[PDB]
Amino acid sequence: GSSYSMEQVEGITSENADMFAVAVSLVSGKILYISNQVASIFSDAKFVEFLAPHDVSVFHSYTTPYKLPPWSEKSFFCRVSVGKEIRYQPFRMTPYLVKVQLCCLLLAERVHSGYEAPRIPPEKRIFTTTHTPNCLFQAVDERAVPLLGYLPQDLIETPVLVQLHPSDRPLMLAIHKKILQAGGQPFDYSPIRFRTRNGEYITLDTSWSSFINPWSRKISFIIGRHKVRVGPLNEDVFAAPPCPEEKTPHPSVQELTEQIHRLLMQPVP
Amino acid sequence: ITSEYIVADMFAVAVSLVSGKILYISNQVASIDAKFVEFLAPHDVSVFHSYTTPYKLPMEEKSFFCRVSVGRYQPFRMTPYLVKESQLCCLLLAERVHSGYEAPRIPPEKRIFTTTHTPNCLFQAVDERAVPLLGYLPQDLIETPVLVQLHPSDRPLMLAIHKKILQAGGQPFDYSPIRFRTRNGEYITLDTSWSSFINPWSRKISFIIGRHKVRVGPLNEDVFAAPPCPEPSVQELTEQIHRLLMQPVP
Repeated sequence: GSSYSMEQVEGITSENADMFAVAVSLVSGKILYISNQVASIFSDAKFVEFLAPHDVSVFHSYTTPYKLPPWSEKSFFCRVSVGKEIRYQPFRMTPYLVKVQLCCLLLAERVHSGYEAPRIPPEKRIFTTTHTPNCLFQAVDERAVPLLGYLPQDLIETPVLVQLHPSDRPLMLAIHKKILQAGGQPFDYSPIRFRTRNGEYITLDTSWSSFINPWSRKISFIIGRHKVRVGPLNEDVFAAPPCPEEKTPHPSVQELTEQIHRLLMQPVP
Repeated sequence: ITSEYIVADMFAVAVSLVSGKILYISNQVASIDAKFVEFLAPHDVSVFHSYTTPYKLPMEEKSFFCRVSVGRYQPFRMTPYLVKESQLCCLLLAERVHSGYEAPRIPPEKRIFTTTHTPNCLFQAVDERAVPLLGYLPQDLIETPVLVQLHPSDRPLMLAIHKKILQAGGQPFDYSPIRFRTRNGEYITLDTSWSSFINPWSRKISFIIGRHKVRVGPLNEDVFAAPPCPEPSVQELTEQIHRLLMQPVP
C-alpha cells in the first residue's frame, strides 16, 4: 500500500554508464518514467516498441503481474534499440512491481561480450545448459549470454545438436550413453565446439550429468556445466554471422537426435 | 499416400507446413478444406505451432494437447510426425481426451500424475496424466503459480513441505493430503510424494518434482467443464519458499 511515482522513482546507480531505469504502465505499456543516460547509451510511448520484435513476447512473459516481486535471479534479457538497418544492444533486466495504478519498474543493464575488456577471467568463463531427452534446450543460465552472444530465448526449444560443430555431433551419441550409464555421477569430456551468435565456435571443456526421475527411473533432464577454454576469434560475440541465418533441413541432426532420444527412454536401473 | 495408418473416437489429419489442411478422415464424435488452426481453440494455436515447427518433428509418443472446435471445445491429445521432393507435411494423430472420472474412469491406484516446478514455484511442466485428472492442458498450468492451485487452507503447508524437501536432499517422502483445484472449479485431494533435482555443482535445487495419487475425485465427473465462478498472500508466500530454496544442500 504505497505509490512512489513522480520523482520518488529515483535511485541512480551511476554514482554504471550502461544502466538505466524505466517504469512501464502495466495497463498501457506506456513509458511512465524513463531514467536519464538512455539517450547517452544510444521517446515516451510503449516500451515494447523499442525491443527486438522477437523479444516482445519474452518481455510480457517476465513482466506478467502474477510474477515479479514487489519492490521491497528473476531477470531476463532483451535487445533494445532507439529506432534507426536497426541496431540493437543486449540488456539484462530485472522487473519490479511498483505503484504510480500499479505498473512495473525495471533496472536495465547493458551486457558486454565476456571476451572483450573487461574480459571475463578464463577460470570463470563458466555457463550451464539443460536439455530434455528429445534434445531441445530447456534453459541456458545467465552466465551463458555473455559467453555465447545468444539471449536465453534464442536457444530455448531448439536442437542442442544444431549448435555443435558438425564434427562433434556424433560425439553426442557416446556422451549420452555414458550419461545414463553414469546414473547421475558427473563426468568430464572435452573438447567440444559450440557455435556462438556470430557464427564463430568456442572450445568447451564440459562436465555432464542428469536428473533422474526417482519414481520412473527415467532421465528427465541432461545438465552440462561448461568452461570455455578457447574463446572465439572475434571478441564481439553479439555481432551477427555473415551466413544466411540458420535453416531447417538438418539431415543428420534429425537422425542423430531421435537416436539419442530413443536411448534416453530407457529406465536407469 | 497413406490415410489413417496407425489406426475409434480418434481421427487424424495431415497439415501443410506452409499452408493448410490437406488430409482429414473419419469423423465420429456425436456433433456435426481450410487452415487447421481455425478449428483449434484460440489459446492453443501457438501451442500447435510450437509443437509442429519443423526442427522438433521426428515409442513413448511425445505428444501435446489442444482444444478443437465443434458445433463447444474438446481436449485432444495429438502426436506430430514429419512426413516428407514434393510436399512437406505434419501428420497429426488425434484422440479425444476423456475425463479420468468419466465412464472410462481410471482405476483408483492408477490415478497418478506428476508435476515439476522451479524454485520460484511456477510450474515448468505437468505430465500427460495430469490432463484427464485435472481438466487442464499443460499449457494452462505452465509458468503459473503452483500455490494459486492449492486450496487456500493447504497453502501454508507448502512452506513446511519445501523445508523438508530442502532437508531431504533428494530423498523422496510422502505428505498428508493436499487439496488441488481442478479446471471445473472443484478440489481433488492428493497423496503427494515430493522430491527434488539438485544441481551437482552449486548444490542448489533446480526443480521440485511431485508424484501425486488422486484419492478423492470431484463430485462433477466432468473435469473439463468450465468453473461456476469467476476466474498477495500467495505472492508473498511464494517469495518465502523461493528465498528458502536458494540455500545449498550440502
